Amino acid sequence: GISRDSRHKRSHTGAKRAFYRKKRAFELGRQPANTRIGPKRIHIVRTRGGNHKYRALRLDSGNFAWGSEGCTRKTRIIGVVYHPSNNELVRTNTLTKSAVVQIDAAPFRQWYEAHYGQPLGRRRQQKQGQVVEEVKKSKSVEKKQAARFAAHGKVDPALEKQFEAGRLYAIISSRPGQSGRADGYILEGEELAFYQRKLHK
Amino acid sequence: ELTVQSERAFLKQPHIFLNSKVKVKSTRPGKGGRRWYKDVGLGFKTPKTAIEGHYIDKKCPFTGMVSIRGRILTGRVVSTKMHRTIIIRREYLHYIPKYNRYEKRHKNLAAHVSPAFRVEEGDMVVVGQCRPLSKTVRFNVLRVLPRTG
Amino acid sequence: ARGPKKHQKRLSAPSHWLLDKLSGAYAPRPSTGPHKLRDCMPLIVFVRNRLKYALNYRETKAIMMQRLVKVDGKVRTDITYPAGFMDVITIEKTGENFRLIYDTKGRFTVHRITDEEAKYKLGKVKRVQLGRGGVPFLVTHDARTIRYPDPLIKVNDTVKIDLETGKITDFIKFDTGALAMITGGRNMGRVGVITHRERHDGGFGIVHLKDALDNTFATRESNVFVIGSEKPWISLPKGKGVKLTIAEERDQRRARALAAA
RNA sequence: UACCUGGUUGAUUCUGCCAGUAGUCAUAUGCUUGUCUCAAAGAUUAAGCCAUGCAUGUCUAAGUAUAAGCAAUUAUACAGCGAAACUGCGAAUGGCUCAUUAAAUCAGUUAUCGUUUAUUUGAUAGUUACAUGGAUAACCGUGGUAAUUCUAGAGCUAAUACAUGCUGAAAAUCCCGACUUCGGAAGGGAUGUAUUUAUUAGAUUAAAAACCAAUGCCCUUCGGGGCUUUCUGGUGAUUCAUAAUAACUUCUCGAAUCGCACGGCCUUGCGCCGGCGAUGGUUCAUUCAAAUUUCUGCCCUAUCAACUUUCGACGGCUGGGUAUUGGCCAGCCGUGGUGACAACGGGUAACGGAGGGUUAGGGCUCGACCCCGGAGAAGGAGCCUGAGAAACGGCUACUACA
RNA sequence: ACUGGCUGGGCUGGGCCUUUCCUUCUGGAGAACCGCAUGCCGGUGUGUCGGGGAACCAGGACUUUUACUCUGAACAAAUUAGAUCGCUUAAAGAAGGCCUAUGCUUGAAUACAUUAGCAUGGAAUAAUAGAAUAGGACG
Repeated sequence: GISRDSRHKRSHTGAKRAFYRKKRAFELGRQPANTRIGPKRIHIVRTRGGNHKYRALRLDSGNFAWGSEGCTRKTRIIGVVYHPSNNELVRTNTLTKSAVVQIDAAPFRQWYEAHYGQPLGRRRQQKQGQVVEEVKKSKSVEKKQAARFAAHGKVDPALEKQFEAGRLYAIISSRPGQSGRADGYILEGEELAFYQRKLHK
Repeated sequence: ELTVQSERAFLKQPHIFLNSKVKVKSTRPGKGGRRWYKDVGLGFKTPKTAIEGHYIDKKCPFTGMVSIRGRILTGRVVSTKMHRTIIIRREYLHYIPKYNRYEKRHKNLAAHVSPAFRVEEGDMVVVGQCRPLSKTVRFNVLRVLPRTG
Repeated sequence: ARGPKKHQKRLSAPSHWLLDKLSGAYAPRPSTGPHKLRDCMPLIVFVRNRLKYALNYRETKAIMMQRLVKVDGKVRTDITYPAGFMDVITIEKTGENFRLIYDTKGRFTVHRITDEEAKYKLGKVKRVQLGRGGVPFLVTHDARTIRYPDPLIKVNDTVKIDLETGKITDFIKFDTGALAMITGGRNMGRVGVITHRERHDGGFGIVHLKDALDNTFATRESNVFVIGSEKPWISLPKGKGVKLTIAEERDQRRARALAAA
C-alpha cells in the first residue's frame, strides 16, 4: 500500500537513488479519513501493537470550553466559516484543527445566568416581549453575588455584543481523525482583531 | 522583522493564556502570562533579545519546544540568502597513511538559525544537535562569535 | 529480521563462561530476566560446567525442576535463568550457599559463605522518584522495586535488602573515601578507595581510585559498585582483588608448590 | 636468509626486456599408492529446470470427556488411564544462496527531552451475586463428483470461545440549596482507573523599613503592646515526575476461572472464618529487542563538466497520515541546493566486515564460503491473522514455464 | 645473595630569589608551630580552650582558536605473537595434578591493532586575532 519511506526520493545534491528493498510492513500510511457534519458515525482501526484509533466522519456536537469562566459544556456546532490553510474546506463544511466555526450559547449563557442575575447583551428593549424574572429563594444569595461581582468583574464590551446575535466564535483544538472527539475552546481579547477583519472582509 | 502576525493562522506560544481579567505580577515567566523561555545549559546564556522580543518561532531552541543534545560543532557562514536557515563549512585533514602526509577535504552542513541572532557573511558559528526538523536540518545556531577586524 | 532471535550460536557466547570451542555447535542462550544477556550467569553452566554435579543435559533439568535450588530464596525452575551480580544462590538440602562475585581476572568463582551471611544483599540504585498517587519508589540492579524508602537516599547510592521481606536496612553514600568494586571493563574485579571524582556535564564522567598497594586506575561512574565505606560488608574471595602482575605471580606460585611438596 | 643466474657482439662496458628459481587453506589434469591422527567437497558457466521420499508440531494433578473406549469394583453427579475434537501457543526461530546494490549496505563511535514491545522479573487497582443467555465440534444416521488434506442438508451438547453483569465502610473537597436572630445551616449531587480538551500548582539569593483599604487573635490594669506559623522531588537542559479544577466517551479494566490439602469457632446451621498453587489483569520499572539517527572512512574511468525543479528540486506556515520525528503527503508562499578539495553519468567477470596468501622495513593481492550485519525464495505488485510478516515448506491477480 | 659508608660521579623531578610565583569566591573537617593544667620521665594524649595562613574535598565565576605529542577511559569470539600442562612425540586440545583415601588443589594468562570520536599533561615546531581618524585598559 502507501509508503512513507525516504528511499523513493532524490538526494540533496540531485542524485537519483537506486532500488534497495521491497516495501516494508512498518512505515505505511492510510487513506485520509474525512470528517464533516452529519449523523454520528465512527470507524475503528487496529494499529500496531494491538492498539486502536478512531475516525470521525460526521459530527454535530463536541466539548467546548470557556477558559476565563472555566465552564465546559458539550454544545452543538453550526458550521466552519474560516480555515487558514485553504478556502475550499469552508464551503463544504469539513472541519479540521484551527478551524473557526459557529457555536451557540445555550448552555454557556444559562450557566452565566445562574452565576449572576445580570443581563448579558440585550438590545431587544424596544420589543421587551420576553421580559420575565423569578425571585431567588433567599436574600443571602444576592449577598453572595454582590460580593462575587466585586472581584470577578464584567465581560468586556466587544464580546458582549456577540451574544446579542446569539452566535459565538470557536476554534477546534482536537484531532477529529485520530481521537474522534472534536474538542474546542472559545476565543477572546486581542485575538478578535486579527480574525474579525479576515472573516467578513 | 516588520510584523509579527502576517500568516493565515494566529501565531502564539502554546498553552500560554493571555486574556485573564485579574492581573498579577510575579516570577516564572510562563505562569504569569508573559513570554516563556528556558535555558539550554552547558554555560550558554539566553540573549536579552530572546526575552524582550515579540517574535514567535516554534523551532528556535529558546522560547520553543526543541531540546539540544548530542554533538556540538563549529563552522563558517557561507550563505544566508535562505529563510531562517544557513549552510556551514567545515575543513579538516585526511591522513593517507601510505604516503605519510595529509590531504585537504571539505564538507557542508545545514543548521537552523534562530531569529534572535543576526549573522552576516564571514562570521563564526557554534551549532548543537537537535531533533530532525527538515530534510537536511538537524542543528541550531547557539553562539555567534565576536567579529574581528 | 522479521522478529526476535531465539538461538545463540557457539563461538559467540561471552568469553567469561569458559566454554570449549569443540563439542557441539550451540550454547545455552540465556532467557530474559533481571540481568543483561551479556552480563549474566546461566544456571545450567553453573551446575554442569562448574559444580560438576550433572554430566549431561538431561540430568541438569532434573535438578532445577525438582525444586532443589532457589535463587534469592525463590525456587525458580527455568534452566536458562539469568543470574547476575551480587545475587545469592542457596541449595539447602546439601547445605551450600554461594554468591556470584568477580575475581581479579574478570570471571565468576565458586565462593562459599555461611548460613548467617546468606540472608541479605545490596544493590545500586539507578532511579528514585515518585510513582502514581505520589508514592515514592526505587529499583535496583536485579529488578527489585521497593517503595516508601528513606528520603535522604539519592541516585548512584547503595542500599541493603533483607531477602525475606525486602526493605532497606542501611544505606551508603557515593563520595570520596568509600570502598568500591568494579563490575565491567578491563578493571573487572579490582577493589579500591574513591580518591576523588571528576564530572563532565554531558556524559561519561570519570572517577579515580587507589588500591591498597598504592596502585592507581580509573573508570566511569556507571561501572563502579560501592560495597562499603570501610570494613566491607561482604566476604571478599581469595586474593581480595589486588591485581598482581605476571612476574610475581609465577614466582610465588612455584615457591608455594615446591614448599608444599 | 635484506641473495640472484642464461640470452644482442669478432671481443667489451651499459639501458632494456625475455627465460630460469620459490611459496599459495588455489583450481584442473597425468603417472603412482603399504600404515597412524584430523576431515574440505555443484561457489565461478545456468538466482537454469525438477520426478520421488522427507524437512513443524504440541498434555501436566491444574481450559472442554456420557467414546455403544480400556481397566478394575472405595464414589448414585464425576473422580484411574484414555481415542477423536473444540480452545490456548509456536509456526516471524533455524537452514540455504550472493541475483540486485558505489554514501547505498557496512565499520568504529553518538542520540531517542522523537517511538513500539507478546514473553521473563519486581511492584501495583475500596466509590439472581449460594452464580446470568443463545449457538457450535466430536457424535448416530441419509448424499454428490472419474478427479483433493472438497464438502452439502437433518438431530443432540460443554468453555479460560462469544455476549451480559451487583459487588461492605466512612471521612474530606466543589457546587445546588429548606430555611433569616443580616450571623451558618438542615439535605442534595459528584469524586477509582481507561480517552480528550481547557485552566492551576509544581517555589526559594543577602535585608531594613514606610503608606492605602481589614479581620484570626494572645496577654491584658480595657489605657493598650503585639503578630511568631506548614510542605514542595529530579536532570547539564523541558510544558519532566506528581497533584488540583471544569467536562466528555457507540469506551475499556477492577477474576460468573481451575488443583491440592481438611483446619478452627457455637446460636448445631446442609452456619461463619481460614492455607498453598495455576491461569489471567490496568499502570510503572527491567530484560530479549526493534525502528529511525550524529561524526568520519570505499576499487576503475574526463573518449563523463556542469547537474536537480514538467508531475518536490532547497526552505517557511497550516493540517493529514504513521507507533513517533521528517517535503512522508495535501494546500499557500519564497528561490533556492551540489560542483575542479572531481558533483552528475558510465564499468565492475562488486554483498560489506572480522580476516587469508607472500615478506627486512614500506607494500601488492584475494575475501561466494563455518563468526557479525544486509537482501532474496521464478519475475513484479497487493493483503488477512498476530506483540512481531509486505511471510512465500501463507493467500489474490498478471507474466514465463508446467 | 644480604648490610652500611663516600660532603664520589652522574640521569629524572620538585621547591624558593633574581622586574618572573602561578586566577578568584563560599562551605566542610583538620595536622604542624603557639600559650593553660591535671602526669611522667623539654617535651606530649589532656580539652567540646582558642587565634593565624596553608594541603585536600564540594560549589560558583573568569581563559585566543585549530594542527602536534604523552598519559588515561571505552571497544566480540575465532584468527596473530605469546605463558603452563609429556594427548607415548607432533599438528592439535584447555586440560590437569597429589596420597590410599567416602578427599584436597589449580589454570583456562598477557600485548598489539590506530583512522575517526571522549578526557588529561606538555607549549618547541607550522598557521591565525588583538590599541593608529583610539570606536583602547583600569577606578
